Amino acid sequence: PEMVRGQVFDVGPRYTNLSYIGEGAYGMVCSAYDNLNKVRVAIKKISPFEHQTYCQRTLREIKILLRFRHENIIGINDIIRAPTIEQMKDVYIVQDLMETDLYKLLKTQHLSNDHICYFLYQILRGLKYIHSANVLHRDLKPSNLLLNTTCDLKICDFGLARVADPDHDHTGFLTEYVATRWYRAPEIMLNSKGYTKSIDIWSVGCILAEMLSNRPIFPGKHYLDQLNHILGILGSPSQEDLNCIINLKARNYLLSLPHKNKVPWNRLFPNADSKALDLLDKMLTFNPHKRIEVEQALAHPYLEQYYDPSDEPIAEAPFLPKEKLKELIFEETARFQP
Ligand SMILES: NNc1nc2c(N)ncnc2n1[C@@H]1O[C@H](CO)[C@@H](O)[C@H]1O
Repeated sequence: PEMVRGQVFDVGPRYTNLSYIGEGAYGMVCSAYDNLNKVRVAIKKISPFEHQTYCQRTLREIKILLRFRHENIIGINDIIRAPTIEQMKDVYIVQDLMETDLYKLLKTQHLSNDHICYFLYQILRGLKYIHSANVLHRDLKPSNLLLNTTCDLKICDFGLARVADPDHDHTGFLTEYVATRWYRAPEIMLNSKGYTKSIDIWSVGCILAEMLSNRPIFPGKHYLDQLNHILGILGSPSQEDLNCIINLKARNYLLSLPHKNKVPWNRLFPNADSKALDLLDKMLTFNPHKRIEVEQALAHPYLEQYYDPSDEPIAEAPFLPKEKLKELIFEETARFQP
């Protein structure tokens, strides 16, 4: 078997000429030559079977991506694993080879307003499909957005995704949460489990702000610090918005803070398109009930050059210990045998 960086990466004989790309949430990622389709591909090696939560994320990623079919969501082209459960220790997911991700791109490249507009259009177009399937991505951030050489954008990594459940979204103040801190909506720290679609719109708002300046807008250093970054820009929530927070611990925390004025978007982003900042304001709305939804965002004037609801498709239908989960992962990957 071909090896890379001292560890096994046996994808052959179909995939050859391996090249290491990097280390991701699951393990090692390489590019390789697909001898059948005569193209290079990306392959990620996943080794989850020791742990409930690892097997959880792997099953979510595989199940969702195999059911979704959308130009702005990465597909699964192939899955490589041993022929038997007994012999299966690793799973390799084969996907289209992209040129970069938005995290790497924003480290070194200034985006033109035309690129910002096109990227945001594609994020929202993909998210319209995700949300139409009743699925929440719950971890949108630049490193989960891949781009090819012609700047086609694909949403990746559904390992933290969930089916939306707005009737069970309420929780207490400072409830623990898993998704990435800088892209977390304020209500996560206050009273929300992140089971409603507005959680994803907040993340997209954060991504838009980061495309405008090449810096995260809310770079909190720890859990409650994240909220104090958000409030330092949005300012103090209104009485109406506080009245929507019935939980006393969360409400009284906000009431305990000195008054903070809103920082105007055009002061933070003096080079930005004014229509972009209008949409940014609507995505980064404190009250999740007032926050713009994905289909309204697509119809915003900023996106007028691209908006076409007939070309923004929706999903055909809405969407346990490790031993049962290994069995599920084995079952979910059977179609690629062999
Ligand atoms: N799962 N990640 C990933 N998928 C890729 C793909 N389909 N095409 C190109 N690069 C891909 N990466 C890169 O691998 C590294 C570790 O995550 C990072 O640098 C990513 O950008």
